[PDB]
Amino acid sequence: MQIFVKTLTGKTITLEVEPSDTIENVKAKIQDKEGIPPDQQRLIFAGKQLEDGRTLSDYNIQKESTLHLVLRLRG
Amino acid sequence: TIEVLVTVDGVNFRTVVLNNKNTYRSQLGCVFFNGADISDTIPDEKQNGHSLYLADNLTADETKALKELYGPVDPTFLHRFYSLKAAVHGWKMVVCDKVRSLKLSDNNCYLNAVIMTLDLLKDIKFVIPALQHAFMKHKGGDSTDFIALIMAYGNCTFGAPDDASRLLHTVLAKAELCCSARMVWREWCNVCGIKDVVLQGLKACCYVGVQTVEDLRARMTYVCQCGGERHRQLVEHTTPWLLLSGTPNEKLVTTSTAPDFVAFNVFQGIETAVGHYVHARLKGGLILKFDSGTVSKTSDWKCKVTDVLFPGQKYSSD
Ligand SMILES: [Zn+2]
Repeated sequence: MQIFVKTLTGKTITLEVEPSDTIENVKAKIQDKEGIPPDQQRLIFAGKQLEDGRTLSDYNIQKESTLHLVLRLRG
Repeated sequence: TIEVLVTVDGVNFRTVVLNNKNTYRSQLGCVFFNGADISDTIPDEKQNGHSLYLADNLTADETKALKELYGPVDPTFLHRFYSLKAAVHGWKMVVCDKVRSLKLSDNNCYLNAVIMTLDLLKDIKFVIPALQHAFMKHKGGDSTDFIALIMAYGNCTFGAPDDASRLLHTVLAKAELCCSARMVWREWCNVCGIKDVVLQGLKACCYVGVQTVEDLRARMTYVCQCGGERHRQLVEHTTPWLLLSGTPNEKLVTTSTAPDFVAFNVFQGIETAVGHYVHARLKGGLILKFDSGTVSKTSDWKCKVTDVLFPGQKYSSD
């Protein structure tokens, strides 16, 4: 299926993913496109932070859904 | 030859005999005696009467008890937790201006933001026993276990700086409400139709992406499954408290007519390098800046806010 990832630049990229794909798996694809390491990625979906262990179907993320990429801070 | 005990929960033990020809790692595995990694030494005498703490190569019954106690965890969760628990023993919780806080050490200012924010969340508990155990323990004056646990779950490394919001929401994802709260979203698409979505529990109290209640109630716009424009708007919301979180945003916080929120966290420095976290609350008519062991009580602040906590909610879309 198709999902959207609002990047840090402000642009929107498009990923082809499966419901069984883990959040980490998505972050890996984002890495190859944006050049951002999975460690420093925070994916947000409708106000919920996506924990690494889960999958897209777990968070009820279907086609045309929009994930938000937030940079991991260092305090 | 010696004979020692082995546990992973501090309740169920098993008697194990190890030879003095091979180390713990090759005979038994990763173990912690008296809070120290002895998994590369040779069996001695003061441990030939007391107990150890296994981390890897568990039994079917220990793995069973692990899931009951720690929930589903990383294969390295046990090792990291033992290591962290020993490392954070030196940390201390002070009492800065009738509020407790984590004293600055080994880049733990982000952890101060998390804990001090957690302490302001009413009616919450944890599904995982060990977590809830360490939580109630924390409420009473010893917070060593709790700190080490949330660091273990958030994959925090000792001494390394980290994200406070990220850790806070990872923690809350393993928590639940000891009361009730509802959140009603009205989604609609000109083609597909109107659909109401209800959120109930702790999930109704947290939202990442906005920092003002007004923006939470504003009509949001995204893409429907058909490809067309889809909309969403909060039309009903009742919570004991509302936690809004977003990217560091520079707001002009002034106590002159103090805004709706009770507390907020602040990221100082530049977000591409290593910065600093400061927890802030609203007591009286002045701001209270809690800097991991300090209490600046000035009444004005131009800062980059991150997490913003609001009181109970009660809203209807007329
Ligand atoms: Zn539609």
